[PDB]
Amino acid sequence: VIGKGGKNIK
Amino acid sequence: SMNPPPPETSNPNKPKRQTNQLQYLLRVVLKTLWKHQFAWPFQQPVDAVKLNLPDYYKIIKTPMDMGTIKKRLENNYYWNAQECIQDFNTMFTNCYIYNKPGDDIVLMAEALEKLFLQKINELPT
Ligand code: NA
Repeated sequence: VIGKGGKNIK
Repeated sequence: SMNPPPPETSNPNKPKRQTNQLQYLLRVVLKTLWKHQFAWPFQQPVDAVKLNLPDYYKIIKTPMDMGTIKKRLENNYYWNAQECIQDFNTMFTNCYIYNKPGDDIVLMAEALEKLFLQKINELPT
């Protein structure tokens, strides 16, 4: 899938 | 567009029935998850347009999010706790069946689900 990417959770 | 209308949040012809369990689900369970630093991706329906996700609603047939659950609780949509718990479970399931294991959103859902289960274990009688 395309995916939602980074969410800056470290 | 890629996005459907959001789920319904009012239950037609349903009598109002307040319970300690439903109060707990809104004021303890939903509120605790809502304030968490990882809640934001789950506070509204997945916006496949604004996120450029043409595949999301191809894969997810039963959309659910905490904004919808919140409004359902506020509108007394659920007859009992199990119906509300089922919607939380659907929200987490959708995340885990769409997104690749290990992705940040999956780790965020995992964290929220742990808190969810901890709170549900203390549902009032
Ligand atoms: Na989800």
